[PDB]
Amino acid sequence: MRMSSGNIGVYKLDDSRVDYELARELYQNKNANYKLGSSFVRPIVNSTTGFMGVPHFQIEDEEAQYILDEFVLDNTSKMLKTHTDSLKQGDCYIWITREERENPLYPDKKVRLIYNFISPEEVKEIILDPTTKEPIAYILESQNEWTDLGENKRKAKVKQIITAESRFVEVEGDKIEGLEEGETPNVWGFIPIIHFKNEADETLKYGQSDIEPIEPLLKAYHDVMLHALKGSKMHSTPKLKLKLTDVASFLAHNFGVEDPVKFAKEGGKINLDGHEILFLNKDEEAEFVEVKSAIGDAKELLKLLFYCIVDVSETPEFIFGVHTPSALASVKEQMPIMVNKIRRKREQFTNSWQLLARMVLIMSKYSSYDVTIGWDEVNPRDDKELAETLEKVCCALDKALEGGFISEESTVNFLAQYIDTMSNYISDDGEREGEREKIIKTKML
Amino acid sequence: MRMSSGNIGVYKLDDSRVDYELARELYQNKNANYKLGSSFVRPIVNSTTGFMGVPHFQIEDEEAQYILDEFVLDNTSKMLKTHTDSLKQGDCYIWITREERENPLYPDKKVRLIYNFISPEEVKEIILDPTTKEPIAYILESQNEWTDLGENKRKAKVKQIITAESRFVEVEGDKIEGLEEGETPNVWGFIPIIHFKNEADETLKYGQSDIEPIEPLLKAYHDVMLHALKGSKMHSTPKLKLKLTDVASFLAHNFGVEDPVKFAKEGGKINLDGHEILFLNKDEEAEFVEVKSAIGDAKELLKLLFYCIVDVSETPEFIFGVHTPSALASVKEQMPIMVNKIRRKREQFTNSWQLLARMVLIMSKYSSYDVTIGWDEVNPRDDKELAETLEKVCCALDKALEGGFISEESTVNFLAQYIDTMSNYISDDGEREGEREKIIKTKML
Amino acid sequence: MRMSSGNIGVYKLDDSRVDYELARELYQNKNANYKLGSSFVRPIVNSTTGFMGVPHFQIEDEEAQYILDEFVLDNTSKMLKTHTDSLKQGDCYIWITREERENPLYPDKKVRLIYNFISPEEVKEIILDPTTKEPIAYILESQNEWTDLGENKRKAKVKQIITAESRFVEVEGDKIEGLEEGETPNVWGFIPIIHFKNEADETLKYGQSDIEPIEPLLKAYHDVMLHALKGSKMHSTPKLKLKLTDVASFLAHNFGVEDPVKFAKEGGKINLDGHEILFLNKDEEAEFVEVKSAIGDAKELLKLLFYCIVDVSETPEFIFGVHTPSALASVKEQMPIMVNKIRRKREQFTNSWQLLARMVLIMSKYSSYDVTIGWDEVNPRDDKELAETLEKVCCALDKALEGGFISEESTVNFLAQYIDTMSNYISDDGEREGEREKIIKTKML
Repeated sequence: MRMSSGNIGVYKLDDSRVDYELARELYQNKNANYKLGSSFVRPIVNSTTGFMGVPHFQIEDEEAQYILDEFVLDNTSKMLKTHTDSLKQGDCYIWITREERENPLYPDKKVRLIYNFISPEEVKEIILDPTTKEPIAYILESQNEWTDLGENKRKAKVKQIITAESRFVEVEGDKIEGLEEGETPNVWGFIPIIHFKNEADETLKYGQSDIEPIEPLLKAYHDVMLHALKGSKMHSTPKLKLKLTDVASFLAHNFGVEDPVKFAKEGGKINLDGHEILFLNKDEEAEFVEVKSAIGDAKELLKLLFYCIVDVSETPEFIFGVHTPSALASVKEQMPIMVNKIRRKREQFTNSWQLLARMVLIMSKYSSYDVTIGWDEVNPRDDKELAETLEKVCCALDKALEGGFISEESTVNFLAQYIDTMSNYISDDGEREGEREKIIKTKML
Repeated sequence: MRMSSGNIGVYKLDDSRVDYELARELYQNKNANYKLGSSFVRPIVNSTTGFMGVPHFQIEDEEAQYILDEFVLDNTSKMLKTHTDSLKQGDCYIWITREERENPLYPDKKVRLIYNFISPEEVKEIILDPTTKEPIAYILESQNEWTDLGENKRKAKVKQIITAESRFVEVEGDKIEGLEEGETPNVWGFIPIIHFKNEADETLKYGQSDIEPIEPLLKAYHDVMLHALKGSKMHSTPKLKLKLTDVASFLAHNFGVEDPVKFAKEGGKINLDGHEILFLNKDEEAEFVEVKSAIGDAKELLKLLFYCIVDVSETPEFIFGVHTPSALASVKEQMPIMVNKIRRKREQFTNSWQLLARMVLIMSKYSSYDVTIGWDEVNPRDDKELAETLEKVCCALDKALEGGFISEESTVNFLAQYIDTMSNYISDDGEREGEREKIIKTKML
Repeated sequence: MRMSSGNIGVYKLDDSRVDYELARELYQNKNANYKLGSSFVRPIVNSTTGFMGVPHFQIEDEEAQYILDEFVLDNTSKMLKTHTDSLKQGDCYIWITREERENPLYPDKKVRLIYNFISPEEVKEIILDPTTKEPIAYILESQNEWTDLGENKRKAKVKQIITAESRFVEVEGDKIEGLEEGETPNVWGFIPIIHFKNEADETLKYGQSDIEPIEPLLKAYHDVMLHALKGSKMHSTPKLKLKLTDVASFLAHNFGVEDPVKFAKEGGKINLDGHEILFLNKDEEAEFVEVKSAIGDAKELLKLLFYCIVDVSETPEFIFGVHTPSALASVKEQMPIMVNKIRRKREQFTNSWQLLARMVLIMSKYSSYDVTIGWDEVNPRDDKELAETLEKVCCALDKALEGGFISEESTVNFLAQYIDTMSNYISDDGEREGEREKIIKTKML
């Protein structure tokens, strides 16, 4: 809607966050006022998270690539959990920590880069640079109640500031052995905590959960559903009606209810087996009092709400073919829409994953740190078709030889692309299988 | 829903558990309050735990690979049971114990690693590291009520704390031969139990069963079905009706019910055959009183609940093709949804399986301890198609020879992948066929 | 449903077993309260038992394989019997016994390893080690009533404790010549009985029958069907109604019934041929008292119960294509669901079959006892496609010869796989055919 240039307010960054507890309730379908309506929260998030894979950290430096694929082999599942937590909660905070601790469970692995999650509830506030907008400190706070290795109960309200040059930690309550109170220097001059920001906006400080647009529609669907269920349970079964000369004598003779009022107060419910008959006088009349459809128009409204919910999330409708089975005829036909959605979504996080890869390389001299990220195939590229292209290019090449020696570069690049596509296993997430095959090939020689 | 950042409480990890007895009863359809509604539990869990097989522990070391595939041959069934347990209860526990006990039933396998299970009801609490959330002690408790080899009954309550440094065990009851009471040191400095976590959440302590979101929907389905069935049995059959001039004379003459109040109070019932004719006087009338629909509008609500339940589980629709026969038109068309779900689901446990592989290698020098995990084929590629890819690569290769000798690495890698895919038998669990053929080939030479 | 950590009881292993006699009644459809409902018990069990074949005992030692295929050729039928008995009853106990007895029916076979069944009713109780949970002693008890080779009737209450070191047998009543009373030493240090445990659980002592989840649904279906049949027989036929000026004179003139009351007491049923005509006066009126549908809504509820029962058993719909004929359009499309189900089920028993194979090897020096088990093809692997892969790999091989001599190993392994698949006859159960062909080839030379 139009507005005049002189009737606008001043910009103000949005410090508001998602109701993380409510979001996790709706993902688990636990909130009482959304249980029926929150059925669609799980499929959208699960499908979106599954269809986008994990970042393929590609770097031209050999050692940097080795370190990156080591981290991937360590923490691919945690990367997937980062994706789903960022989508579900909007903000998922990842901490990478360097630990040199010795334990027998890691005989060869002396030093570990620990992929440590931080729940969004832990981050009470983030210090932002007014000018460059790079975060300057993280005010982590959490209640850490825990049990002793014997029997004692131990409570502690721990909070800690994480700054680039150092981190300041203090605890109120019982001793925590692993944490050293006071300030400790940071081994590097940057904060190792990467904040993934789902659905980030230039006018917002935090990330956004994908549930938030559809939540009022979940409320409407839940309210309509519970109203329909209540009305059905009230009036679906027909209410047999008897017009009797004498109700009291009737009840007394049939079922021995001498005190009908007391029977009503006592919740007295009469036993009917099903094969009954009505022996009535001339003027006595018995009829069923029945409704055509106790639901009313609720089915059409629920259908409309389902369509609106699908539209808001713009998910391809083979996810929700239970409502529309005909969409399942060609899911491959629907796959390009999923490709569009996943392409749009991967750009939200690929920058943060570049930052995380850069920090991982820094936390373990390389010729470069500018990682470029590939992604898993939404719909797999056919290896037979790719090999057909390879053979067709090869036979096309080596003919009309005036083209030059760039044919060799094109052929080796295409061979590398085919090798990457085929070695990666379509049913297996990520590119851990490629690194595994490379390691096995190197060892076997 | 949005909220101002400064109006949220303190983070606290949730120690709550899943109702395990209720979960397994619903899985067995035993709960009276959920007998009708629990019909959807089994197909969800079974399809999920089946369409993923078992992890394929890959390691470049020959000795480690031999240990791992021997372990797989031993406990593939128990690993599938672990998958089922994790999907059902939400939290599963595995306890590998190295036993050198000699019995004639294993003349050759003197030393055995006993893949033993711990119920989620066995464990009373887990002691976690406050700084890393790593388990530092397991709190087990259980009653061993058993029968003596004679005719005596033995009631034994045993509690045992397992720690990385030692294992403590005490029994309050009759003696048990196998257990040495008190603290016994652990031969290795790590806890020999692995805590599997289904649907892992950062803020939770125990994994979440996938039944939990659908439980309100199962309750609603049971309520609707029970109400509909009761209403039908009450009213679905018609109720004949006789408007007579004098009921009591009619009863006395025809059916011999001389005292009708006694007959009704006594619960007596007249017999009929159906082939009856009504001879009535003029004033009296006799008509049927019948219901347009005893169920009312229950079928649409049941369909809606079924749709919501399938959406919550995000299960493929061919799993419930009875409700939607159109879904059975092309199961392979819906298979990519299953592949996506399995891709998302395998990562929930692959980290714990890596930990198990690392430990069992430790429990029984090796050049590596970082096991990279493969998996069974969700939608296995045609061996004819794979051979087409191999032949097409081979013909494309060995032409335009400027590429180099990397063609050898590419083709041997592709041949290894082809051997893995072809030897891996699709219709049998795991890769016991590959190891079996390898061992038989080695013996045959 | 969720619950707090400190509000759980102490774990107890469940000693409950299946109501075995009730289960065999429902499989035979003999239980009065389940005859109509238990129609679905038979197809589920039969389909599951058929679609999974018999274990393919594979071992790399030649003599061990020879003994295993001898046992297979002897007892494939009894192994299928073991499968179906475990499926129906939940717990089927197998006894392997060694008998040297001479009889002319076995001229060349002096010593026989008898495949002897034990019904679950015979096993009163099983002694368990509290630590390793291995069965330590079987308390078999059974009444053996039998007849003489002449005319005498014989009765004997026999029970026998079977332990690893020895088995102790006693009889109460008439003599049993074949059984030597008192203790007799065991030839080996393990019990000669194997327990197959369907649907075993770590919280359950015994197995469970797959009828048990559907049993309440069987009750509901039976009750609804019986109520529907009763209502139909009561009211489906129309009840001709006559409003008569003088009913007594009417009856007397039509059918000579001088005393209508006595006719009613005598069960007097009038004879109507069908081609009747009513000559009524002006006042008199005759009408039919007919119902739109005496059933009401029972068909919809029965359909819902059928869907729920199918879902609980998660059987592919071509087993029940009679209710949904459209599922039979492509059973091959439904075959992967059966593959998934059979893969899941085979893991329940393959461990016990490995135990039985090892034990058969022990009771008849070998280089190994760790038998690996294959299984029959759910849907057959096409021999034409397999040969296409063989030819395609062979032509792909022997080109770009830098790959090495591993091509020979790959080719011989693929040839062995093809030979095993083709020699085994699809329409005939088991792998007796491969052993028979091998024996015939060896003899013919």
